[PDB]
Amino acid sequence: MPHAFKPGDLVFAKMKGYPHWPARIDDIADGAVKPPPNKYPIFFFGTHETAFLGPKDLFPYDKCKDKYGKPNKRKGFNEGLWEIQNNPHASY
Repeated sequence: MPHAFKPGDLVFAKMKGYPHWPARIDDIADGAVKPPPNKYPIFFFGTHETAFLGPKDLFPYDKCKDKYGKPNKRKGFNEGLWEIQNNPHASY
């Protein structure tokens, strides 16, 4: 059975106006800004932007990569596809 999301989990994350995007649940560094309640810091591969999202917008990477893990014209998407497959836990 599924668990709650945790830092390091790999997802496709959905934001309005954007395709489902390769991302991870980030950790929160000591002294860094915390997200609102029931939100997670989502690091977007390729663009390297962070947003605060709830689970409604988070799709598991392994289960959903066949649907969402295809090249896309948006800037940074294909770099992000490379990152999530080849070094998703690196420092960016």
